[PDB]
Amino acid sequence: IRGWIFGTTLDSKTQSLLIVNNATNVVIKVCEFQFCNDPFLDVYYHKN
Amino acid sequence: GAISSVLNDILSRLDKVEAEVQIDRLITGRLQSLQTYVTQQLIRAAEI
Amino acid sequence: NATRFASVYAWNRKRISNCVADYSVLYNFAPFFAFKCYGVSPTKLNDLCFTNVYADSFVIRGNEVSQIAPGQTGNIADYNYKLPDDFTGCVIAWNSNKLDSKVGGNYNYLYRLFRKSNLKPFERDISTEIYQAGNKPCNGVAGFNCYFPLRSYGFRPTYGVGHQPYRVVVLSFELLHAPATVCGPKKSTNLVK
Amino acid sequence: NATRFASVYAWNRKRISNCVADYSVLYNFAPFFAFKCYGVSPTKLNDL
Amino acid sequence: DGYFKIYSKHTPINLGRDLPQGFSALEPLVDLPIGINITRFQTLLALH
Ligand SMILES: *[C@@H]1O[C@H](CO)[C@@H](O[C@@H]2O[C@H](CO)[C@@H](O[C@H]3O[C@H](CO)[C@@H](O)[C@H](O)[C@@H]3O)[C@H](O)[C@H]2NC(C)=O)[C@H](O)[C@H]1NC(C)=O
Ligand SMILES: *[C@@H]1O[C@H](CO)[C@@H](O[C@@H]2O[C@H](CO)[C@@H](O)[C@H](O)[C@H]2NC(C)=O)[C@H](O)[C@H]1NC(C)=O
Ligand SMILES: *[C@@H]1O[C@H](CO)[C@@H](O)[C@H](O)[C@H]1NC(C)=O
Ligand SMILES: *[C@@H]1O[C@H](CO)[C@@H](O)[C@H](O)[C@H]1NC(C)=O
Repeated sequence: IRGWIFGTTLDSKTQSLLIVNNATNVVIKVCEFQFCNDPFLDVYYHKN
Repeated sequence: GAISSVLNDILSRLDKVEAEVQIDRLITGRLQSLQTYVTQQLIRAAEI
Repeated sequence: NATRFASVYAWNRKRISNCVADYSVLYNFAPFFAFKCYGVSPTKLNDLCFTNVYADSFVIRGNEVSQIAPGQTGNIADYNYKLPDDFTGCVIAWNSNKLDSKVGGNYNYLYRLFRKSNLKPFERDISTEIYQAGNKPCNGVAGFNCYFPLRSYGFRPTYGVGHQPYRVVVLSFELLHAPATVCGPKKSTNLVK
Repeated sequence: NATRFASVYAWNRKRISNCVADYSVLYNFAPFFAFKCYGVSPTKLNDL
Repeated sequence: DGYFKIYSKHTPINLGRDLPQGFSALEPLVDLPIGINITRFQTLLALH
């Protein structure tokens, strides 16, 4: 589990909240977002 | 009905124009508390 | 001393922290129009420390400067910017047409009188949608007697006597209830026990 | 909204009755400096 | 009133039972002055 999203409309019609935790720190941000219907983190080994 | 019960708070953030009235309420409520306490104590003393 | 302010529909809140808040520089910077405080006395601001000072910043018309007082009602207090009745802090305001007004008008300070209901305290709404002020569902960019954020005001310099733009900072903060960060310019002593 | 006003020595008086007293469509027509009320609050006038 | 507030705790718990009958209390973490309407939310999963 890595965090949360919170809001009123969740579809860029208004402002909404994103919280995310990764291997060393959080980010918290509040933007007029267009979220996806199913949010998740694709966190993979990048060869480059 | 004052901004705080702690008399030092009123004297830390209000001046004589405002601190005076804030203290008056606390005087009016605390004096009544003493009046009630003694009233009960005089009624109990009559029973003892 | 910012170049421009935020418009009061989208009022800009900046956090003051980890610093010394001497207010003497604020009025030695600019001879204000107002310096009005709630839950504190102006004389005591030097003797105290504030847990979290917060500067709301916006521009407001001279006829509406007093509408920033707690619990009052009227368009800006009903839809754009509201402080709660238990407001702690101070409101500073000053005239700004000398820096902030244009001979034709400064049509950049959009402000809204069109909302579904009175706004909540310390809330900011940027939803510039065609509000249904008409008796029918106004849809598309416009509709019957329906409008989004009013198209600002005629901020023209020699025109608006007591009615031109004023610059406003609402310092909102609480103190003596939690660890206080920003403090006054008083300097500490050695500690005795 | 009227042409002239009966001067204060001879002040005018109109009884308004059998009607719905919306304030909202008329207080906005004439911007004013003084809106004081003495046993009622301006926010409640609409619901009395 | 605009602020979004968070609290948290970590309890060491045995193989006997989850969400257990004991007692613990959450300390606060951080306060976000977001000034936006919350009404819904969703947690965030990671998929490597
Ligand atoms: C967890 O996510 C964090 C945010 O996505 C990320 O922090 C980001 O790290 C990069 C690189 O360390 C920063 O980029 C800046 O890094 C230093 C800062 O001094 C500069 O030298 C760089 O040129 C660049 O400016 C990002 O600023 C930083 N983002 C934030 C919001 O702090 C973490 O790295 C992520 N943690 C892990 C373990 O992946
Ligand atoms: C905060 O968001 C909620 C949710 O969107 C709003 O509640 C809505 O209010 C409208 C108007 O009364 C109703 O038609 C909706 O059905 C409500 N939605 C829900 C899910 O309850 C609420 O009005 C918003 N508050 C502010 C201050 O904007
Ligand atoms: C305000 O900014 C101007 C430049 O725009 C600068 O010349 C002036 O010294 C500043 N005043 C203060 C008190 O910082
Ligand atoms: C009254 O209404 C008339 C017609 O709209 C207008 O010309 C006049 O200026 C108004 N008077 C006042 C005092 O608003």
